[PDB]
Amino acid sequence: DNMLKMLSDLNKDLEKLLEEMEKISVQATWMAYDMVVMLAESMRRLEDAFLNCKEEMEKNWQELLTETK
Amino acid sequence: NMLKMLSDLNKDLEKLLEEMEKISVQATWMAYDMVVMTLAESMRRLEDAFLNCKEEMEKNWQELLTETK
Repeated sequence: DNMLKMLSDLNKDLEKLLEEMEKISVQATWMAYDMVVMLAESMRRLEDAFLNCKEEMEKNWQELLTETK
Repeated sequence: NMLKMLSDLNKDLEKLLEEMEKISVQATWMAYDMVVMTLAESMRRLEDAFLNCKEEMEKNWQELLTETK
């Protein structure tokens, strides 16, 4: 049916979200690891940026929960 | 005292990775639970909520790239 078509679309969109988060994960990890091996201030800026991004994502997620409730 | 700074960066990176892990697992089950249990509309709402969330995260990520120079 048009079933395989609908699945296809939910799949691609879920995948795009998962891939976006995958990219952030890998990039954020190397920003941190590169810093500690390659200072006080840059560590502070990066770690505040991590917390800011995490808080924004948590708000994005509450927004999604609302759109789909 | 380098151990303390690392500890703080590790914790904050961890909090970001853990947030994305939670979103990943929850978004995956929202998708899979729908295709097994107004299907058309609910699928549309969810997949567009995924695209919206992915786009917001990409903007959050550009914000971080800017803050960290």
